[PDB]
Amino acid sequence: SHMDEYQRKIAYMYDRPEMAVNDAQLQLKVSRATTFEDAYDIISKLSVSDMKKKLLIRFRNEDGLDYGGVSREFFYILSHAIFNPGYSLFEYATDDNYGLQISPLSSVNPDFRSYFRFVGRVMGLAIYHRRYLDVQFVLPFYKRILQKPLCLEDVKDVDEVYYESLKWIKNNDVDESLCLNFSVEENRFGESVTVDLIPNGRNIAVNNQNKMNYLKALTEHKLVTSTEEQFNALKGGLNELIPDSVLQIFNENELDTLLNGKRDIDVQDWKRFTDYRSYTETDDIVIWFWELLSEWSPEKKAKLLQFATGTSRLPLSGFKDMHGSDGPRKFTIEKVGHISQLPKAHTCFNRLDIPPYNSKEELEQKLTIAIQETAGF
Amino acid sequence: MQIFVKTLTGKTITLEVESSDTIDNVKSKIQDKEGIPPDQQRLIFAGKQLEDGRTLSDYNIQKESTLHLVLRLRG
Amino acid sequence: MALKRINRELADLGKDPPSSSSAGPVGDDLFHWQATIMGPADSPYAGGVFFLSIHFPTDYPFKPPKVNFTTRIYHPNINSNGSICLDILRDQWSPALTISKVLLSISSLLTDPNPDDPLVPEIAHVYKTDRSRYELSAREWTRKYAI
Repeated sequence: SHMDEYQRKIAYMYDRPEMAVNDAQLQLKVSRATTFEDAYDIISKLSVSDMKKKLLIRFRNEDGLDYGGVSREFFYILSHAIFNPGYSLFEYATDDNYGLQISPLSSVNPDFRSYFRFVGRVMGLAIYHRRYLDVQFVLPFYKRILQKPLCLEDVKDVDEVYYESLKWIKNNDVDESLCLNFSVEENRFGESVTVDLIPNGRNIAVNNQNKMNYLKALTEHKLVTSTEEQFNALKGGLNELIPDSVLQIFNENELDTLLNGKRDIDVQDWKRFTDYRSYTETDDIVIWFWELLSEWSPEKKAKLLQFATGTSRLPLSGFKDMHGSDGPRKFTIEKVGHISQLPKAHTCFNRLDIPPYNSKEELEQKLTIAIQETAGF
Repeated sequence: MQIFVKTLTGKTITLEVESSDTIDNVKSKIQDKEGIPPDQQRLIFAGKQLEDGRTLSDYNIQKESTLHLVLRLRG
Repeated sequence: MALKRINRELADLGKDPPSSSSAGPVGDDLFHWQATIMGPADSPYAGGVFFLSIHFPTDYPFKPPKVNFTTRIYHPNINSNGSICLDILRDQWSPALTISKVLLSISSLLTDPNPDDPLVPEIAHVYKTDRSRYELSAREWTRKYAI
């Protein structure tokens, strides 16, 4: 069982003498509105010895009990603030497939090292004090944190179409019709600049005897070399608290579970931020659908979400800020088709066509059968 | 007879079939020679899409007919 | 890699064009192209002219361009904003494809609308039920807008 082994690893990690908290209590006060500013003001000055004491968090002007819930809410707010793409630190890998990664443009700031060291300290504090964030990075990020070699398949998690094109180049031969050469054009604030994968790379065309080296260099540049200094600062900040000899007993999935807990898809937000065409909230096929989604395991809900929208990952703010192929396109339920046909899905418009069935058993059977070929989580 | 197919990447495929041969048989031969499933194959001849259940002669296909492989419609 | 390829595409279009569809950079910006499509003569859109805006992503040719219509067309697979996600430009893209293949695919789509991707359910229903009414409406729209 994967869960039992992961629990054994977690217990062994938290039983180490170098990851034991002290008894003195550190009170960390932050205002609810200005969470990011005050968090960066306080955390970026704490000593490592101070950060190892018990973390007590009290929001300003909000006296209350159950400090555990308060600390969890604080970490949720901070994780949704610092990792928000609008803050120009991280960014989605693609608009239609929401995966956080370090933004290459973040170097525009005069000193990104301080901010990324703060991010590393926040992640180390979350792992150290048994508190969960709620962000969802890409697998190459975790493979970088553990210092694992990165190969071509790792581009599949970042961008699907890019990986398909790279695999096409690997499989089929390359002619001189494709004007490909050892250089990458990057648009940084309007102006486009050329980066040479190898010295004098813009004057070397990729023949059939170079495409393997070209793919290797492209993968390395896309996944690693574009974010060297920033990730070095982030990992230094993270390893400040958690020694690297401790993180290197997990893998790219157990570390994700440790950072974010058991991944789940909220149903209340899904219901509150959906829209219907030719359907109404009082229609039977909608109340039955939401009851079924209520009494379902997270794996099957993720499978349905991937079947309908196209990906199993959600934006950082739930279904509210959901993007389609062309732009913002919230989850849509439509009455299209005959009774006998299975429910269908238009992925590029986040649409689910559900015919007017006659009973909840029939809807459950059709909806479970129609998503079998999909894989979620 | 022999027919020619132009694929997406410019590859030219020669197929030894007959006008009386059904569309299913021609698609089976194409799949055997290339591996592309017949359902995903969208061959346009004279600006029209061929359909299964018929023969080549049903679409006025003659010797050395030229077909263009195009992409399926999703919009 | 994203500029030599575009220059090659423009040069190829300038030598042996489709002679019906045309493409060209808008002003001086190689990553934003205008395209013109002549309505097929064997379809109700005959005699019309259509304009497309093509945006080339920096990852070209690995990532497909984004094409958007400018003139409204009564089509089961073209919405009011005029966006076509067809698999050549979202899922079935390979580096070997050029920008002329995309225009040829679109000019072929303007004759065989997809019935099983009802991007406009009203228009798709009209197409599946009343073919004559559908074609009359398409010609009405083409006369109304594409001029």
